[PDB]
Amino acid sequence: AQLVIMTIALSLATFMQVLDSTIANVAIPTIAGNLGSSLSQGTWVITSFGVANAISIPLTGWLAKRVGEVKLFLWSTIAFAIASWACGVSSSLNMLIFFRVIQGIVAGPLIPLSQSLLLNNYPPAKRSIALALWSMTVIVAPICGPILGGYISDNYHWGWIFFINVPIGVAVVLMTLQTLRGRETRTERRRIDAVGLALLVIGIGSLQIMLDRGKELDWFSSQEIIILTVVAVVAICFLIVWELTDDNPIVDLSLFKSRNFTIGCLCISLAYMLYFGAIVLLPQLLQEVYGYTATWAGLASAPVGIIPVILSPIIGRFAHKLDMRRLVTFSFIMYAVCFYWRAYTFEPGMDFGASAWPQFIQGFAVACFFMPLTTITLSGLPPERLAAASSLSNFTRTLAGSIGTSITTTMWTNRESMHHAQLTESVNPFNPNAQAMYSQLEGLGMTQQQASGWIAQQITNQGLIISANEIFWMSAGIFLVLLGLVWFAKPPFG
Amino acid sequence: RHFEETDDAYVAGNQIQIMSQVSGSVTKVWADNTDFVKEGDVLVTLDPTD
Amino acid sequence: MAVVPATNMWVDANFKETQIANMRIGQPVTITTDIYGDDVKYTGKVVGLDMGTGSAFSLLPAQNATGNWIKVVQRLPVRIELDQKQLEQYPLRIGLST
Amino acid sequence: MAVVPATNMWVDANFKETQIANMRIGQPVTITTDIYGDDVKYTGKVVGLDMGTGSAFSLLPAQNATGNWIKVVQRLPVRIELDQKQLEQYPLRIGLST
Amino acid sequence: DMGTGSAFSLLPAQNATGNWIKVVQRLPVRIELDQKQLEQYPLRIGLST
Amino acid sequence: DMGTGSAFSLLPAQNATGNWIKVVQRLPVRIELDQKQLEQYPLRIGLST
Amino acid sequence: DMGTGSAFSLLPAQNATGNWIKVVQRLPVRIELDQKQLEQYPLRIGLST
Amino acid sequence: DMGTGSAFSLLPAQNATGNWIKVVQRLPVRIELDQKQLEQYPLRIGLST
Repeated sequence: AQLVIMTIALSLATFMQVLDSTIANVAIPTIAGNLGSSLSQGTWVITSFGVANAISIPLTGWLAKRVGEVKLFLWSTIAFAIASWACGVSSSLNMLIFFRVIQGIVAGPLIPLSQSLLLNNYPPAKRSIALALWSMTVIVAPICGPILGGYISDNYHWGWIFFINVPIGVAVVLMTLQTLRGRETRTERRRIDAVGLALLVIGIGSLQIMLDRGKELDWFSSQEIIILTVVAVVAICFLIVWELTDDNPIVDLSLFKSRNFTIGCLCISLAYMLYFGAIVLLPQLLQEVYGYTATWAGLASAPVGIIPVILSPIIGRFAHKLDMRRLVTFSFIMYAVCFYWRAYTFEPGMDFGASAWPQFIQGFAVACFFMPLTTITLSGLPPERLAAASSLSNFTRTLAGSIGTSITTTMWTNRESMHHAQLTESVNPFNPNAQAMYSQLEGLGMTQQQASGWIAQQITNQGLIISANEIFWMSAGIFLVLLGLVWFAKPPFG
Repeated sequence: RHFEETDDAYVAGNQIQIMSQVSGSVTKVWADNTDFVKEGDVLVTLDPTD
Repeated sequence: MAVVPATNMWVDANFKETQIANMRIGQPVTITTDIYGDDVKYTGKVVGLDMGTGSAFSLLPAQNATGNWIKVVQRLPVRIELDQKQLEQYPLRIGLST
Repeated sequence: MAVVPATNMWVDANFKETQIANMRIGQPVTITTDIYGDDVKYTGKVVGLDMGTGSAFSLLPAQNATGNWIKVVQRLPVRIELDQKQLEQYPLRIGLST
Repeated sequence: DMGTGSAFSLLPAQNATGNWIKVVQRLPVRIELDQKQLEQYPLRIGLST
Repeated sequence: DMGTGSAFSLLPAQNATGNWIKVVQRLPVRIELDQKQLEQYPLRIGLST
Repeated sequence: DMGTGSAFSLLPAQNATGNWIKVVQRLPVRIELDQKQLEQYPLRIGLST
Repeated sequence: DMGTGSAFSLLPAQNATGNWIKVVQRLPVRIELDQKQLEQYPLRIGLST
């Protein structure tokens, strides 16, 4: 059948972007080293893509209304394949940044355009099934990425991270051409608004730069961050004022007039903020405070996909007899349970299993959060506008993810510093079981200064674990309050 | 308010690390953990050969 | 080895700098423990406050040199003396929370 | 080198401070070890309770330092004694869990 | 051996952050080797097997 | 003072390690308090101002 | 060299800790560099190659 | 200098571990200054440049 092949193709189209997003952050250390640059210098390889993608995502609908959805999809896929190949064969950090910028600008129309095509092409008899299948690919790729990324980083020369996308793009283009022939989309020509584009570019770029660079510059203690935040806020304010008054919609804000859309967008954005701000810490915690490797660290998040890979069809099959709101509430409760589980069970000598059961539990929470909330988000809208709504949803979700990461990292480091301060106090003279430690250390031949450094390192590790567990507790508590918001949405679902 | 509270309290006491005034080798040990010993009681004994 | 007399025990209460003010010597105190729960109370008095915050005599930097500086509210210990007629019937042990 | 006798051995319990209010010297106790499963039940007796929890004898004592969002409960090791007739039949080793 | 790995550690496992979770313990066993075969295929200290 | 806190710390900072992130430095400065008002309002060592 | 880096270290890595995960082991190997060419291109201690 | 910093460090660097990752090394260089300029704008140990 053509439907199944099309489903596979669009799943791959939305899978490649997530794979590329997740793999680079894992591979950044070795890539930075091989090109004679530092971690701060190399981390620009991620901020550039972030800014480019952030700009590209909101603009999907404008190009959709003119170029044509199918043509845009095909052209974007081929261009992304070419850009990934170019990045893979780079030979300098600057050239890598350039090609990453191009790739990010190109890749914007993948996820929302793919979702819109899948939603429209499938007959309404199986809309729920199509949406259920789509949510899987966004829930499995983030874990399918880091394992392979680590294996490639530690075994073969980098560049094969950006080569795997070439065959995926080739298969996607071949299948899309062979399956979507004749299912064209109506187009329309309209005037171009310049102020809207300029304002969007400036504001969103400034916001992304501020979020991605705030940490190293100690946020508001650097004038650069201050000017960036000022320009960002001013640009966003003026743009928002303008768009509601603009005749030609560079961004279609009329969708916010629907109560369901507002509530769904807010809920998904905030829940995603919490999720993505939480999961980011675990890899770093394992690699730095426990000695894990990248491949082992990624392997600790495998048990999340065990549950969704099963329940996703079952939820899709039975969607006819469920009040989706109750699924969202259950998922929020399940996310609180998992984070409280992590909070009261992390210990310096915890085995691999101590950080694998909680993700097995989180599988349920992730499984029943994307499909229902996205079904509510796009409820009752006409078939033609599904593209713009998807673009808005994705833009908000990505913003939430970036914000969550930015807040969580700073909280982690600062609370680690506080705990370090509160701990190093006990290490003084006038204290038994403190000179004994020095005696045992000097027994092994360490100097006095080396022993002091070793004690300081141990205090640092303990502080990181305590600070990391303080963040999980806060996240779960915050979840407990976000529970009830999903009930404000009316039931026109369909 | 008229009161001040804190949960950062911990009971405290005295402790003495028994140490010998001379060097030598041990031949007896008169007490183990959780044993009541009175002042002036022998706790350890050494070889008196040297 | 060690010998731990079980007769004269006190409590070290760590208060923030915000609370240290308004505390004088001899003021009444009430201490409740966790092993005995709320079924038993203790009476005591302030003996005095310490002329140091613990970080005074530390042998290591309070924070790392590489990292930035973050403000942390300090704590200052206070000596509190318990009544000895309650210990003999409801004895304590070193390091219990209260 | 270290010589380790295999004749007399005991067990350190590490109970929570919130569950030692009712223990006494000589109360019976039963122990099952994870090396012999659930089919070899030892029997013992409570020799006594220690003074100093577990934080009091450590360089980095976990405590309810001001600013902590999660409260903590201390533990206090208590000492058990094993019947040697059983022990000789099923030898144990130091560090095994029960 | 007459003790697990943690019992006979070099430095004490530093005091946990306030949580404690049960984990399985491991006990060393001393396995001899046939010398006549080492000379054909030598080993070195620290190789996994 | 004639040196930064990091330079004259009880534990030196090692800047030639590749994993180096720039951070603004700090220099201690000594301030002389008046003793007449100290009697009225005593201060302890370690308090913050 | 007759011994892995994990062993032969200041603190020999302690297995049997109940939180053990397998990682590859690396054994140092010594290489003599032509001395007639060092004089034309001097090297330093700790330079990666 | 004759060492890349990581070689000459308080705590020796361990590279035969298994969790090793490649990072750029750094090599200190000695720079002189004109003393007359320092006469009117003095410096202190640890100031960045």
